[PDB]
Amino acid sequence: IPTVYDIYSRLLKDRIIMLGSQIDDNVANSIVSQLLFLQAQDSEKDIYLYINSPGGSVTAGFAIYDTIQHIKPDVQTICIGMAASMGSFLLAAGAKGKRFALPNAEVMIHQPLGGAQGQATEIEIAANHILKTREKLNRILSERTGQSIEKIQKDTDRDNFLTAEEAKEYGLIDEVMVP
Amino acid sequence: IPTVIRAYDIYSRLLKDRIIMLGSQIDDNVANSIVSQLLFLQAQDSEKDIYLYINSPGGSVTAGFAIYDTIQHIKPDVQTICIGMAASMGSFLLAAGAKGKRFALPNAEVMIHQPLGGAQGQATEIEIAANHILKTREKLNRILSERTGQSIEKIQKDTDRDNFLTAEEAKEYGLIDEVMVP
Amino acid sequence: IPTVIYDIYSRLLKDRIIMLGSQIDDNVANSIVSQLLFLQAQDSEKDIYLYINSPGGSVTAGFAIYDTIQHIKPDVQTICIGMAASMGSFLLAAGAKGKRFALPNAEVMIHQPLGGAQGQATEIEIAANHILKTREKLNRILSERTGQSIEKIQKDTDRDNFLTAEEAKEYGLIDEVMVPE
Amino acid sequence: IPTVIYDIYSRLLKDRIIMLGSQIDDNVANSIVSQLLFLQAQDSEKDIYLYINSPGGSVTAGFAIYDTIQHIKPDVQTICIGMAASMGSFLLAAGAKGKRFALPNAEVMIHQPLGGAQGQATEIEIAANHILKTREKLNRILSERTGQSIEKIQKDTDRDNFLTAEEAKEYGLIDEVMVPEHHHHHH
Amino acid sequence: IPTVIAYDIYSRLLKDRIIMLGSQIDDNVANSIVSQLLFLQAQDSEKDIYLYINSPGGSVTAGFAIYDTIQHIKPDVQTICIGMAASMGSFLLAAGAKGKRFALPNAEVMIHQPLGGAQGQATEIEIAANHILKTREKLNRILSERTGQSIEKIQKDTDRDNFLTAEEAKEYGLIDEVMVPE
Amino acid sequence: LIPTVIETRAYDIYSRLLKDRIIMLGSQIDDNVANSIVSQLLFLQAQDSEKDIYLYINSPGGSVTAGFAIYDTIQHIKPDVQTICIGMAASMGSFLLAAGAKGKRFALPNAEVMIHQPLGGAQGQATEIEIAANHILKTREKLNRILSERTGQSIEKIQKDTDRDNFLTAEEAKEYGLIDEVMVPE
Amino acid sequence: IPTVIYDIYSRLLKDRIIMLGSQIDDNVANSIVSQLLFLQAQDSEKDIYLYINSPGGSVTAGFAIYDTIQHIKPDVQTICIGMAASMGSFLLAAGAKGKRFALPNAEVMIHQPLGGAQGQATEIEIAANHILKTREKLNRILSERTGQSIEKIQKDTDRDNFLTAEEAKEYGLIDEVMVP
Amino acid sequence: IPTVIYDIYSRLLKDRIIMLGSQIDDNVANSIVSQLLFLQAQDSEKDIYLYINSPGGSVTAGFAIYDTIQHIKPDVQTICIGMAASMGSFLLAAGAKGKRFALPNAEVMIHQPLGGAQGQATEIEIAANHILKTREKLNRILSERTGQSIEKIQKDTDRDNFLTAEEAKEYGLIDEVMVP
Amino acid sequence: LIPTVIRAYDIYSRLLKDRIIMLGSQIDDNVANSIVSQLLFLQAQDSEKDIYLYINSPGGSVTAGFAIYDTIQHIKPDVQTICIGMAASMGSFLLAAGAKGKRFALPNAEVMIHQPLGGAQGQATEIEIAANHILKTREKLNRILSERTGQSIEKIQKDTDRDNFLTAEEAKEYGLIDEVMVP
Ligand SMILES: O=C1[C@H](Cc2cnc[nH]2)N2C(=O)CCN(C(=O)NCc3ccccc3)[C@H]2CN1Cc1cccc2ccccc12
Ligand SMILES: O=C1[C@H](Cc2cnc[nH]2)N2C(=O)CCN(C(=O)NCc3ccccc3)[C@H]2CN1Cc1cccc2ccccc12
Ligand SMILES: O=C1[C@H](Cc2cnc[nH]2)N2C(=O)CCN(C(=O)NCc3ccccc3)[C@H]2CN1Cc1cccc2ccccc12
Ligand SMILES: O=C1[C@H](Cc2cnc[nH]2)N2C(=O)CCN(C(=O)NCc3ccccc3)[C@H]2CN1Cc1cccc2ccccc12
Ligand SMILES: O=C1[C@H](Cc2cnc[nH]2)N2C(=O)CCN(C(=O)NCc3ccccc3)[C@H]2CN1Cc1cccc2ccccc12
Ligand SMILES: O=C1[C@H](Cc2cnc[nH]2)N2C(=O)CCN(C(=O)NCc3ccccc3)[C@H]2CN1Cc1cccc2ccccc12
Ligand SMILES: O=C1[C@H](Cc2cnc[nH]2)N2C(=O)CCN(C(=O)NCc3ccccc3)[C@H]2CN1Cc1cccc2ccccc12
Ligand SMILES: O=C1[C@H](Cc2cnc[nH]2)N2C(=O)CCN(C(=O)NCc3ccccc3)[C@H]2CN1Cc1cccc2ccccc12
Ligand SMILES: O=C1[C@H](Cc2cnc[nH]2)N2C(=O)CCN(C(=O)NCc3ccccc3)[C@H]2CN1Cc1cccc2ccccc12
Ligand SMILES: O=C1[C@H](Cc2cnc[nH]2)N2C(=O)CCN(C(=O)NCc3ccccc3)[C@H]2CN1Cc1cccc2ccccc12
Ligand SMILES: [Mg+2]
Ligand SMILES: [Mg+2]
Ligand SMILES: [Mg+2]
Ligand SMILES: [Mg+2]
Ligand SMILES: [Mg+2]
Ligand SMILES: [Mg+2]
Ligand SMILES: [Mg+2]
Ligand SMILES: [Mg+2]
Ligand SMILES: [Mg+2]
Repeated sequence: IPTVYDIYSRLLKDRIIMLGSQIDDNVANSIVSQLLFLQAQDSEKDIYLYINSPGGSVTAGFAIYDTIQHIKPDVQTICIGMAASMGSFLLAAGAKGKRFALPNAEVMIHQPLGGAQGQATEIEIAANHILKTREKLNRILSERTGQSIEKIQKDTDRDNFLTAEEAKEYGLIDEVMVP
Repeated sequence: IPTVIRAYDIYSRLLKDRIIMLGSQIDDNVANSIVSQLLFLQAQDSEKDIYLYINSPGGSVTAGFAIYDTIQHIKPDVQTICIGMAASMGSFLLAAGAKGKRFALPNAEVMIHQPLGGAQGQATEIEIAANHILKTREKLNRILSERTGQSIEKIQKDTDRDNFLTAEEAKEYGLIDEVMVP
Repeated sequence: IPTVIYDIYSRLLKDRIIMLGSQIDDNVANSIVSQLLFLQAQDSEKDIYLYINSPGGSVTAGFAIYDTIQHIKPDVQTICIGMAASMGSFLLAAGAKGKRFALPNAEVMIHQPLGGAQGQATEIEIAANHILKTREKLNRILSERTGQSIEKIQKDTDRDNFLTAEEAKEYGLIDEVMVPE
Repeated sequence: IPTVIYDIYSRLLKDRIIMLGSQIDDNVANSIVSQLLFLQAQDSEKDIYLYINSPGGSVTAGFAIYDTIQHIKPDVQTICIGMAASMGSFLLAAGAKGKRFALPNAEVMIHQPLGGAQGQATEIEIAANHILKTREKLNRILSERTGQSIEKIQKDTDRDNFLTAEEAKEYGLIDEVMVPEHHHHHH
Repeated sequence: IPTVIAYDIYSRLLKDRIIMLGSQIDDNVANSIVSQLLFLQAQDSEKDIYLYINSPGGSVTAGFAIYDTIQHIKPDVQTICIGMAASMGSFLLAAGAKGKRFALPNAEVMIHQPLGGAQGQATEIEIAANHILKTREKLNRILSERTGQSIEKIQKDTDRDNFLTAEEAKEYGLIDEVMVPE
Repeated sequence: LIPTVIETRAYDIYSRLLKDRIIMLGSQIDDNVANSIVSQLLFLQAQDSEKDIYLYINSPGGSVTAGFAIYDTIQHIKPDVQTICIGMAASMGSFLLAAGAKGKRFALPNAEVMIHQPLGGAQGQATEIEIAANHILKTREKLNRILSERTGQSIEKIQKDTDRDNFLTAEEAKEYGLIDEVMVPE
Repeated sequence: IPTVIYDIYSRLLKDRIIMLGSQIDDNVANSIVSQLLFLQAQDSEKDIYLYINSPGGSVTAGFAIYDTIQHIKPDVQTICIGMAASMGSFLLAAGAKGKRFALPNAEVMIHQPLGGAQGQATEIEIAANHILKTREKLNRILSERTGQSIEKIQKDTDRDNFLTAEEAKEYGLIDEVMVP
Repeated sequence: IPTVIYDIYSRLLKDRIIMLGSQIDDNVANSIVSQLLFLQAQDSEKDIYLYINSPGGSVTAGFAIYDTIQHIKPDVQTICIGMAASMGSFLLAAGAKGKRFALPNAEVMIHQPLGGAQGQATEIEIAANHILKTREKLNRILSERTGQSIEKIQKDTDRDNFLTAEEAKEYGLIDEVMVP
Repeated sequence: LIPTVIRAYDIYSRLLKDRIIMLGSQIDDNVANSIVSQLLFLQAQDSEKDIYLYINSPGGSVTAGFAIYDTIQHIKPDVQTICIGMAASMGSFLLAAGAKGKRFALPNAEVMIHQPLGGAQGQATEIEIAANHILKTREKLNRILSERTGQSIEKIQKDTDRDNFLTAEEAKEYGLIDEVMVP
């Protein structure tokens, strides 16, 4: 982590947040904290969320998602390298018209992953829970992309890799960012 | 394992007298052995009673149903006798014995509960696994109802959590017919 | 991790925001208790804001936080973001009356305490009596805090019970779903 | 394994009964192939009985059994007891026409083949092509054996598909569900 | 394991109606001993059986499998403690035919309350606690019947590890006689 | 994990509390923890020999000797040491709770206090086992005598009540004499 | 890491030098992307120097760096020192035209992408198709950057292909061997 | 184990020779107890010969063997070959009076019992009392078998006490050193 | 997590400013090196003022302990020793090494003395050398302990054959300390 401020701290000064890892609670807590801080500094100026992430925890993803929608500033999203799973969800959650990917960036969508062990009743509860979570994700993706819930369901049944151009056509981003 | 003398290990000697020992966790190996023994004993004599000793914590449901189905299939009555413990699929098999010939010894423990399992992967895979174990439970409960004379509704309630029964309670419940007195 | 002009968490603490963003253990509880006591000393009148994104954890560590909240003079707002499960949802419900919040897609889960015991029968008995008393304590406070009967709380926490933000509001675990500003 | 004055499995083999009661690997396949060939040599006309309680296993091992069954003259009856999954359900369906059975509470599961591949892109490609060809081969034979279309088999095996004995019969994986008087010779 | 002519040494002792419980009690051991007891009854319903006990104890349900089989069969089962009988081992020592429970002079007898475990939800812990407490009550009641001591005294005396000499075990009522040299 | 505070100097939160004479015993008691707490007690006495010190206890207990390092330092120094149980005080933790200045031992309402007999181990020769047994028995006699003095309960009662794990509510800890007061909200 | 009064790496960044001296993963990509952004913001006209001593690593992480290089205004010079293998050599070739360098004894290796897949046939199919497409993408860009045909790139990357600095130049992966 | 036309050990048992050639655990004790009772049943008058090459082991398992020796009618000769340590040397001393032997270079070691305890103070107390009572029992019987005082045995077993065969004879652990 | 006092010191450094050294761990070479360095520094600051060595230690390395012992004896200032919690083995040896009249324990502190521990593997000759070494070391420890306590070497040898736990009061009567420090 080079110094100038460490490099990430320096970027944050210019309202740039870097989501560059698996999404877990720690990452979500930091990005939530950064979003709230930037709102407090200036409630009008755009924020820039860089996304290079293979995804991760859905609830941690939703911590970031809800904070983005809560605050006043537009949050631009820029996919660089890869946005997969909850990462592609957050990519699609950026301000309308301000969701971007660079030309060689990859976007992947798939259904949520999980686990359950124990009694039949416990398995049932866990199964109902991840199914409801999927419905929730699909509903929001539908609203964000313009695709039907039915299409999202079908298209996320297995790993679905998209180019930046394909992500744009899908409605996950608004624009491929040109040199 | 002791030998008796015609030289038999003790278990083989009991089998000569139509006694089968289910004395471990139920897995596919155990089921294959017990199924083989049942089919052998039917061939040896299609009419004479078979005696199935049960000291088991249960195990695989499918392995258990291998034994269950073979018992119901063959012509001989299969007596069941709980000694020590019959839990889960073990208690299911105890209840599967010929009507009137299901026993426990006085200090034997019988435990009933819902089936256990696991699933990891995609939501759709979790769904399939969940639906499978729920159907499995419905299947078990339906047969338990038929074998005990209890309603399915009561079986469901009574198996929600671990439910330990004395021999005498197992009799009242309809899991066995009699407590075998000295 | 990032720094401003303060690490980001310390910067939020300057504005009376405490982040409960992990499993609750004694270390987390000690930290949050300390922050709560400091904030009271700095300003006994201004509200405090407790962010909760937690799968829960130690009950006694949870009660450390709970008792400090109730002890101090300032109102402690609770805001569920991401997930509040188990002792996490308990603390969510323990916020100042009228100032318990969840964001729209936040998840709230309630269930019964988990534990373990091994040894002699008498030791198992002691352990069982303990966790049962702990559950009664938890359920009574939840009853008081939500307006639900103890009997309903008992039934509703028998197994894992997942609630949406709106359901958590209807239940009385929170007062309001926080809508976009 | 108890003894009868023969270990129990050997005693059953005497009556032309083969027990497939485990995961299918090369050892299991070598054993069953040898038993089939032996039984044919003893008597080329009498039926053989293949018991199946198996979660499946190796596809190549399974095809060793499959091909030996179809090679020998005797009919090989199949009976599912407990569970027949994956390659196990394939072998269940490979029994002599009219002589494939399941007991009432037996479980039958069908799904697509599982595998792995690591290394260079071209190596991954080769592995992918190989398992995809293997699936086509399995599906074609299942189609012939069940009377279901390849298209239906493909759709039905995309994920784990659990069938009851009765469902397996209507699917054509088996021919019949084996269903179960007073006397005074009980003792 | 040496051979005699062809018997392994233990099988030779079984020929003379001697069963060796010389290990921790688990389901496998219980199944073996049960099988031996039933075989010996079938061989001769009237001649005494000798159960050698050198055991630190083990599974209570496994122990009860042995216990109930002893009480069920017609022949008297003598018990002889050699080395150590602890826990379920001492329970089975006490379960021998009245007047035919023995220990050799330097044999050790230890009684204590049952051990176990529980994890999971409070309700699950409660179920496990009620179960082991009921098991202890069952053990204590039978020990009371077998020793002539009150249930309350058994409870106190098994609260922690309680080591007895052979003579002390006789005075307690766990055995009838200390077997002195020939 | 540990946030910083800045006033008109920069402090980690724990250092800031120490500035106001608050010491945190918030972990298992071992030699390192005891060393830190002893050092803090000495320092605070030196800073002011008359002003109260506040010892927060959220601890499952731990080393008896390490506990006695803290105990003896509390008794040695001139300032009253208030004890405040928050979360849990168990074993040596509850011993130190009971060790606070008379009238200034507290617990918050849902704090858990647990008392039991000391734990230990010994392996090797019979005579080595004997030495270890005599040691832990003497140690228990020492603990119980002090507990008796601190609570007003008889040694006989303490012996009985610590035979196995004994979970007390804050209110029960007060009636037992382990604390003086259940701390009500400010 | 020595200090200058800056740690050494921070000191080099002050003079618009970025050090890629490890395996390429997401964390490394994130750092280099950030440095590239920062240096653009400091001065959009002055050249940036990217040192490459890397065995390669994540293709997606490498494309984060690749795309950021092509996005920003400043020319990014690339200098291979020690080794540039796999995605490392890809990024070496991605430097500003006329400003891709290697020192005389630096090693350059090109090969096809590596990966893995396990599970159902259809999952293996998806993984296979993905890495094959990734290889097409890599090869197409290499073709554009080197001036070699896609067909030649495919052949030459079928197995590990070690090049000297001089060989890398005549291949078109670099423009010049930096001579003492 | 070679075969004779019997495994070698079974052949020796035919001539009333029992091999205690390992650590003493419950399995070993059960086997030896069984052999002793069998040999008594075969002939209640003829001597038995117990070979001892053992580092000792479980005290209770040792007492299983000990009590069986004293119980049966036949004299049980003991012959230490190689090493008899701890419970091994206790059993050596337990042979029929006048018929306890060691070969010249055999090693005899006596020491106090080993054990362990963990948990609550009162549990440690119970375990301590137990092992102390066991040592009193061992020492009382050793005293009876050797003619040495309980006080002397206590002192001599405080730590590992290695004896030659000749020293074992003067100690009273054996009667005779068996000469070629 | 060591707290800071503010001129910003961690708590241990703050105590060192008042000439208090804290030995609160197993004695190894690192611990000895630090304590030796502290003793030297304090002597350099002021060669006349007392130093205070707090001891809560289960002991450890004999040679490390002797690095501390020798440095205490070498420097001009009196080094007081105060046993808090536990002083075992080499820890109790260092407690006894304090300036005469200035060795203390708090009332519930525990002092344990025993013989040194060690190990040896290899050839008979190597075992012999190791044995002779540890036996010499014990003679050295016992002789110094005799000088420090006023007890005979013969008594020290007997009393250290096995773990010997002393109360603070007993440690005083034994001569390991001068005084039990009363509140
Ligand atoms: O789309 C934009 C635009 C594009 C722009 C215009 N002029 C320079 N860059 N933008 C702004 O309009 C203001 C903030 N900003 C700065 O660079 N600000 C300067 C700066 C200062 C200190 C450190 C870093 C950057 C950028 C951030 N992003 C999003 C962005 C985020 C993360 C990584 C990226 C990689 C490649 C392209 C975009 C990226
Ligand atoms: O409910 C509130 C309200 C909401 C508000 C009103 N005006 C701005 N925000 N609130 C206050 O009323 C004062 C303190 N504060 C600041 O933002 N203060 C400004 C600030 C300064 C410096 C750093 C960060 C924030 C917030 C904290 N929270 C709780 C809270 C915690 C953590 C993460 C959250 C994410 C989303 C919503 C809420 C969050
Ligand atoms: O379906 C059949 C038929 C019909 C039949 C007769 N009794 C039950 N089912 N069959 C024959 O017609 C000849 C061979 N045979 C014998 O039982 N032969 C007698 C015998 C002798 C010695 C040992 C075992 C069995 C059986 C074998 N099988 C297949 C089979 C295999 C394995 C386990 C099974 C469990 C349950 C039902 C069938 C099973
Ligand atoms: O009982 C008390 C009393 C109670 C009081 C009276 N007015 C405010 N609080 N007390 C003092 O009388 C002086 C020191 N102090 C401060 O708060 N001082 C102010 C301060 C300044 C800077 C940081 C923290 C605290 C408190 C500490 N404690 C003990 C204590 C310790 C740890 C955590 C606790 C959590 C809940 C209750 C008590 C706690
Ligand atoms: O190709 C042949 C030929 C031709 C043949 C095929 N079916 C019957 N005959 N052959 C002989 O001409 C003599 C030996 N033999 C017997 O079966 N002999 C009878 C016999 C007796 C006893 C035990 C086993 C087999 C066979 C062995 N093989 C090779 C072979 C090996 C292993 C498994 C096989 C499975 C399927 C086909 C071939 C197999
Ligand atoms: O309930 C019965 C009845 C009734 C009976 C007669 N004597 C004891 N019980 N029964 C028969 O009617 C014929 C077969 N049989 C023999 O003992 N047969 C004799 C024999 C011969 C050779 C070896 C063993 C047993 C018994 C088996 N069982 C079931 C049984 C199984 C396993 C362990 C048990 C332990 C305790 C009680 C029952 C047990
Ligand atoms: O015996 C003494 C005496 C006793 C005294 C006098 N006034 C207060 N205490 N003493 C001095 O005479 C000068 C140095 N000093 C300070 O405390 N100085 C003040 C101070 C300043 C800064 C930080 C801490 C303490 C103390 C150190 N020790 C030794 C000592 C060491 C370690 C831990 C101990 C725990 C309990 C008792 C003693 C301890
Ligand atoms: O002291 C004796 C004497 C000595 C004797 C006299 N003639 C031969 N040997 N003795 C008997 O008086 C009868 C039994 N016996 C046989 O050798 N019997 C013959 C035999 C037959 C088959 C296998 C082994 C031995 C021996 C056993 N022992 C004890 C003994 C035990 C174990 C190992 C020993 C090693 C060395 C010396 C003694 C040993
Ligand atoms: O108490 C008895 C009684 C009385 C008796 C006779 N001699 C010694 N004790 N008993 C019989 O009345 C018939 C069966 N039997 C034989 O020895 N039978 C002879 C025999 C033949 C073949 C092999 C072994 C033993 C003995 C078994 N036991 C129990 C017993 C079990 C195990 C190990 C023991 C060790 C020491 C004492 C007793 C032991
Ligand atoms: O032999 C010497 C001599 C003699 C001396 C020792 N004590 C007083 N005088 N010496 C000097 O003549 C100049 C440097 N110095 C200081 O102490 N200087 C003062 C000082 C200032 C600040 C910090 C530490 C020491 C010492 C260092 N050494 C070597 C030495 C090294 C390391 C640890 C030792 C431990 C014990 C003895 C010697 C040690
Ligand atoms: Mg916004
Ligand atoms: Mg039947
Ligand atoms: Mg409040
Ligand atoms: Mg055929
Ligand atoms: Mg009987
Ligand atoms: Mg005080
Ligand atoms: Mg550029
Ligand atoms: Mg004798
Ligand atoms: Mg000095």
